[PDB]
Amino acid sequence: KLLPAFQNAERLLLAHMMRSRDVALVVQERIGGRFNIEEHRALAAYIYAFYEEGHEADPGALISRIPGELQPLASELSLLLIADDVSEQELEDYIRHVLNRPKWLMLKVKEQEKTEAERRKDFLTAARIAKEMIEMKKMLS
Amino acid sequence: RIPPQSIEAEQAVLGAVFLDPAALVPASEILIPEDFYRAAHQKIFHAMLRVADRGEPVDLVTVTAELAASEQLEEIGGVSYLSELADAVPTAANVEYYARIVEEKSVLRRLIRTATSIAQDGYTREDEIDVLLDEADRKIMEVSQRKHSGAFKNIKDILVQTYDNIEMLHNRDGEITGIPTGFTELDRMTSGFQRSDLIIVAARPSVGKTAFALNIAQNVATKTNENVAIFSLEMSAQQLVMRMLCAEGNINAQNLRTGKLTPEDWGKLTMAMGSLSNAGIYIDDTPSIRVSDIRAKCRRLKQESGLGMIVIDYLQLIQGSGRRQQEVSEISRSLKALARELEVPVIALSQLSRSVEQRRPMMSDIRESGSIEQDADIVAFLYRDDYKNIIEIIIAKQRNGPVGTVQLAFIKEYNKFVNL
Amino acid sequence: IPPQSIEAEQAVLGAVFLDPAALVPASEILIPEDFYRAAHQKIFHAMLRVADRGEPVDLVTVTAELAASEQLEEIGGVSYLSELADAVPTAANVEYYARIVEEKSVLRRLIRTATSIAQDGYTREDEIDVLLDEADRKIMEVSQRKHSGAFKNIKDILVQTYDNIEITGIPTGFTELDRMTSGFQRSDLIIVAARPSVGKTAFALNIAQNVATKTNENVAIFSLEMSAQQLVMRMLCAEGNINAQNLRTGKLTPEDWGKLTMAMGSLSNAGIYIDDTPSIRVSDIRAKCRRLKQESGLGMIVIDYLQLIEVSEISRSLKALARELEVPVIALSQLDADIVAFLIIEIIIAKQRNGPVGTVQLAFIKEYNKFVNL
Amino acid sequence: RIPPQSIEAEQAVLGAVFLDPAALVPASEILIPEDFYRAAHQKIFHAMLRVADRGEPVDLVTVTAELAASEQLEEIGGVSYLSELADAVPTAANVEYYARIVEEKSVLRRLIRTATSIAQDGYTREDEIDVLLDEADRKIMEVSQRKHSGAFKNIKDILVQTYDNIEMLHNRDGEITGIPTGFTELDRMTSGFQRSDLIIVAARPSVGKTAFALNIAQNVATKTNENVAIFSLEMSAQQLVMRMLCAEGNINAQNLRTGKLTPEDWGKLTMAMGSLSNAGIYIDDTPSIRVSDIRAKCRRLKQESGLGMIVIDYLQLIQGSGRRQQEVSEISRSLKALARELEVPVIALSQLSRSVEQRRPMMSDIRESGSIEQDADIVAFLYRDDYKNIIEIIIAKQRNGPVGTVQLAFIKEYNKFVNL
Amino acid sequence: IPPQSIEAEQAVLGAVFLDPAALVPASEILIPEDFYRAAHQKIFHAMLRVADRGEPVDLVTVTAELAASEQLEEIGGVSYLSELADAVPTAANVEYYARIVEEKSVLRRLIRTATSIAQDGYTREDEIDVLLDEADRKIMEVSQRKHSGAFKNIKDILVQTYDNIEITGIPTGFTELDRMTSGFQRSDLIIVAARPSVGKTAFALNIAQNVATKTNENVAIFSLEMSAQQLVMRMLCAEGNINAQNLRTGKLTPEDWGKLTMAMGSLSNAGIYIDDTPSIRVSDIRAKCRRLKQESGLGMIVIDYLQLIEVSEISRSLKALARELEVPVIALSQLDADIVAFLIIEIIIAKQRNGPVGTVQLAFIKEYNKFVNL
Repeated sequence: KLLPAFQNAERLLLAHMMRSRDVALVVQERIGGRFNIEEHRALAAYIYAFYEEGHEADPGALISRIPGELQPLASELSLLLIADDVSEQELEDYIRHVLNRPKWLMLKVKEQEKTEAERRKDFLTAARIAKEMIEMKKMLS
Repeated sequence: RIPPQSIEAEQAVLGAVFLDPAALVPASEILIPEDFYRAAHQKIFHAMLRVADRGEPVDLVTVTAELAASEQLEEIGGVSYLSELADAVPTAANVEYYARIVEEKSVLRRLIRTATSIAQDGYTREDEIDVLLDEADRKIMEVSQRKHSGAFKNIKDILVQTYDNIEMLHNRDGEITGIPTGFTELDRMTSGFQRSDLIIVAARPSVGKTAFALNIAQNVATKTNENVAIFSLEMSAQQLVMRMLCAEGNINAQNLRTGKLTPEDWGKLTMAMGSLSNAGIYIDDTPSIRVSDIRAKCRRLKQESGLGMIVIDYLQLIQGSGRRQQEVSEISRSLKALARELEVPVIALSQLSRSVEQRRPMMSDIRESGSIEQDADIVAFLYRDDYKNIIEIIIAKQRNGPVGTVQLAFIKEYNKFVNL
Repeated sequence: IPPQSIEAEQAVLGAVFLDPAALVPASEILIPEDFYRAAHQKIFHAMLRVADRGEPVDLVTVTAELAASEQLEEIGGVSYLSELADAVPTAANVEYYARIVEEKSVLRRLIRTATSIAQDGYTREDEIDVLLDEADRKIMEVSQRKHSGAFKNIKDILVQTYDNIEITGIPTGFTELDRMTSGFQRSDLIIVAARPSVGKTAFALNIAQNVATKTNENVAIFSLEMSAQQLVMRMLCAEGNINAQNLRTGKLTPEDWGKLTMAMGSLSNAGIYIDDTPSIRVSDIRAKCRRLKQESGLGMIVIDYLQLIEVSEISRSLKALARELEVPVIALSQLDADIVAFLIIEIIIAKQRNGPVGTVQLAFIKEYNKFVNL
Repeated sequence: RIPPQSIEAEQAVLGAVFLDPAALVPASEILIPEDFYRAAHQKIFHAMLRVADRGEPVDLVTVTAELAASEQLEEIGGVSYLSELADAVPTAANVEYYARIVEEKSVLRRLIRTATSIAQDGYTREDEIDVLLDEADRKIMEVSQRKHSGAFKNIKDILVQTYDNIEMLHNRDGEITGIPTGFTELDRMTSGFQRSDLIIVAARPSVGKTAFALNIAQNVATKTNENVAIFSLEMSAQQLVMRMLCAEGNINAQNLRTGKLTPEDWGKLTMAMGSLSNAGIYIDDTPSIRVSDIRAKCRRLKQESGLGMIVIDYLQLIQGSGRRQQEVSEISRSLKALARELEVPVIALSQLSRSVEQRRPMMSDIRESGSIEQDADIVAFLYRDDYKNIIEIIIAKQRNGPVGTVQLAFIKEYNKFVNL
Repeated sequence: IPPQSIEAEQAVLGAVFLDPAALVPASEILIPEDFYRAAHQKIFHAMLRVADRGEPVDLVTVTAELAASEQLEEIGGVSYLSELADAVPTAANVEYYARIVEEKSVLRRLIRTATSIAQDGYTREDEIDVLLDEADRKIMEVSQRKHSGAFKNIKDILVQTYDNIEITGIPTGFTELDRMTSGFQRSDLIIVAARPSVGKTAFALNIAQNVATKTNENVAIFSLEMSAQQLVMRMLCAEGNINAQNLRTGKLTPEDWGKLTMAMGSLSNAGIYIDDTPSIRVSDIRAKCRRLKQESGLGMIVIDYLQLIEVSEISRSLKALARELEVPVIALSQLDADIVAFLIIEIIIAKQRNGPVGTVQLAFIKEYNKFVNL
């Protein structure tokens, strides 16, 4: 099965920052992380530290100070199909998928509010909730 | 089975209405509730239409209310279901296309239904026959007259557009907002050729489309501080410089072709070269380039020296993405994308079919070579009245500005177009 | 069970054996393919193959014919032929039985056509417009026809021939042309053929104008080459004698301005419905024309031209549209029909169902694209 | 196996002889006893021939006697068997056709026999070869020269027929037993066109077959009290009335075609109409009718008003029973049946092949379009000597009466045929 | 495992669903056949078929398109289309991913071509020379190309256009022809076309002589019509102005003898390498020419003529030979090319890559088969 965009966006971003400290610094200010997936936040931390010590673009030396449990992931990403020169729009696109992922998750709170209304036959409430959710969805895509 | 249907398209139509209430107008024009194959969708479309006829806003709430009052909410899947429809539409603006797909599949179901009905009657009533054949004629025709056609544009409305055109042609003042052409009368109408515009200059062979494009490219580069990129696919770089040297310094072309050069015709040549050397003219005389090559070269140029115009010596010579009807459309579409990317006017010469002679060129003459008509925001035809060394430049299409005929004079001896 | 009449079939073949003359009336009404059973099909064919030689048709000559082409056994042998010959008490009613066989045959064809169309509805999805057109055509092609049974008495033709020399329809705006037609009659399909630059489009537009601005009749024009914009430009250019070159190249003199405001006030009162959609189908013409009549009125229908809409189908379908809307339809052509008219220019007419066949003559001003009287 | 045979046809041949003793003459001409595949049939045919050679009557009794004396009765199935043969013949008059079938199947058996024999000799004698090829040539030819051919008609016998024709052409007096044509010289020969006759008038285009038929139809309807039914498949009813109005009142045709009409040429027209209105002329201008339609319409007419002639403007336009070589034969055959049914002369115009020019029309010119030759009891050709406004009417066939050329004059201006 | 990039493919289709504009750059770089997976092939085709109508490309219009042509299920259904649309985080790098797909496609084609040639080596044995030629051709046809990325500045063309009016190569022996070429430049493919008796062969020989006896350059002539014997006979006949009829018909006058001993002493110093083998292949030309340069020197290559060696391949292969040996190649023709020259006789030139396009004029003596200046 194919991975969701936000996840691909995190992986690709990681794949790039592992080979470019120029990109690693941009992601540090723009994204915490703030990465959505734990393992990705974990790698992020280890990638950030790599420059905040001195070390430059070298995926060889990185996969050796990483706590072994993450190694398999860093290994996988360092082989992912990437042209090592990210475009201006690409970062905006990737970062945007990561930054408003939590926002898509906010929807599911209202999705339950809606279905519960629906269960107790409070339909106009349920519709109103759905009407709000469409606005929130437009706000993101 | 299974009956022609498009649940996906049905879902996108109803979804569209929930995202933009304006989507219901185009949808109701093309469809009635019974066109929907799925009962829930019929009930839903019907609820929308009812709400709309009351002059009440059509959205998730009022459709929910409507269906609850007609006891149809649960039956169509509830509010939750109206939500899903809203998530099933790739783009609300594409609602007509989704609608047409639904309609198409409805028409097919009616074809199948009436055809079957005729077949059945053939076995049963047997009986009459003459009536049978007539009603079989009748019933089949009825299937076609169902699709949303029309409407006729009324003459009053066109007269308005016609008069408003005549307004623009005289209201013509006077600033050149785009790239000046050097032909003041063409600049009045265009203003002149503008950034991001795809300009198509079509003309039958011997009319002088190549000379026209070169004159423009020459005027831009020598007069303004802008760079022009010329792609000559039928003519070499030197063969083309020969023609703009003549045009520049007023040197008889045939005279150069035969070595003959009067002492001062030679001094005429050195001034042409001197003035032409300062111009930003970049020529690629690659025999049959693909659009990607054109695009890549222009790309590098704009960020290396800056770019102002792109001229391509006839489009039917550009080879496609592979190794012609559909192929030309993609090239057309690609040239427009080229214009938008580099924020530059792209002048693509086009050849006309042998229809002009079968009648003054019009849109249908490139329509058999389309769909360049759609992509071009400006389509120009060159027509010579005497095939008076005067030539007509018919601007058949212009997205922002008037439509009419600008007139210039052609001088064979120098291969030039001059004002009037 | 496919419509059939084995009994009718059996009587026909039997009648032929009983009296060889019966083959003539049967051969008039039937072809071998009309018989539902192959055996009968084979037999009737053998029967015809002998008559064509032309030898007498009887049990021996037919048996010998079937045997020679290795199909005596398949049709049941001499037993069956004799059964058919011995069953028949008369051959006086051959055509009664022949006509029954023919009917069942037609019904089978009806069924086969309709089933095919039904099946195509699932398989080609993909080709909706092509499907609807060929289904129209396919059904039409099931039924012939026939020609009821009415001889025309000479008395009746004479009146129509006399009155056919010395304006009951829609006025064209050309008196000399109104003489030959008087004028454009309802349900007529009018074909106007021509060569490059004469010009067909100018002629079509002129009639569309002269009908719409002088009569309260609505014309529906379908132009497939030039846009509605270009079409109206030519019309007011001719309407008010305005030089086209001046409308096109902005600059208008004040003779032109006053001459223009005149032409479009005059043209606003019509009466003109245009459709400039590139490749249109005949049925799309019908939909728009039916919805127009039922909402506004009409009519006259002008089409420019017909080889942009195999021409036989289009032509026939145009005649049906004319007869359906009880309105004249003029279709141009480049070089079944009610009136045929080819093109100081000469209008030659080659065909007219009721009117006089002759030649008219009109003038043409190049600068206004207008045709005028002499 | 099985060897080509037709027991059915063999049975019908012998049967025929038992029903009509005259049937033996045609049978013996075409067959010898050995052509019969079945031994009993050989023995029987041989008995018949023997009886016949004695000048004794050949019937069931003498054949029975003959076979009893040669001890062959039981062997061939007895008297009972001779009975069965008598019941096995559909029609004694068709004996030649049955005979030919038997002969055909005999010839095939000889082909098979000699071919096999050659093949066998190929494996055996091997040996000589040159002799083998020659006798193989020889033996194969011998199979063909076996069928009953001939005979040549002798010149003496034709001279008699020729002279007897010349007798009829001068012995021509004088009563008109059929429908008068109005062309007294054509009436001498025909007398004139008679009830039940199928009359075919063939002519190349531009010769005037249509004008000829109309003149006849016009003369019959205006002069005699009879009704004429005209089927015009290439020409409309008004276009055809135009031509008979001109012919009637002497009005220049081209004059009418151009509106021009001298004051008294108009008075000429009113008298034509007056006289032509009283005539019983019924026209059907249906583009391509089938024969059944023609037949049905004529049928109703004769019993509704009475009918005297049927004229069909060219036969090659009549469409067949389906939706051309075999098809035309059936139409021909059907038109003759039409003539017999309504007891009326049927005049069917025919077009000639482009053979006349490859040489005065003859039978072979419609023979490539046959078999109209057989069905027609009268075939007429129209030939103009100068392609003197005189035209020839060659009567090539007439079942009851002479064969020759009748001559008439054609007037282009009025599209008429006049006497001489 | 055939070279492929499912991931690249998936990003391309995904990008199109995310932003319909992405189809334009992809359609520029790719055709459906480039996708390794049929599903993707089918999808990309559907995508293009909708754009051509020209309707918006999105999940619904594409789904409807695949379903209409009965292939929605085969490509994985709406699930797969949605998977592709949901996976894509950006469409900014479509052409990056497009170019990866294109490369893998090229490599597959390379592999397919080479395997085929390898397989043909066993199966056709039988046809060695035909095999080697078509293998050359087949490999050449794998690679396009491209056109690096160099616009020519006008300044640079101007110098070449000026200097292109007012002898840097190999001298032809005709001053007026050396003006238009100055003279025969290295790596140029020169085509000289003509009609019966002018004559092409005489012209070819003359240049071959005038180069070889006046310059220390070696010419390689390939004559496919006349033998080396006949070719040398014509050369010394023109070289020393000797009447051909006298050489042929034995009897020579003493003007001819002295005139002959002069012509062949003069011709012995060249400089001339002939090959008169009837039907020669372009590669056989290369083998002999490469072995000649590497052992002696050269050059100029004269071929008489090219339709005795589908002409497109030969022509292209001749250009490669010229560019390989850094030597001018003149190929005659009977009525890609560097110089095209048609034929008191007039030499019309239609094409020249760097030189002036014009017309030269030379005389021709019938009795010596020689061309001379004016």
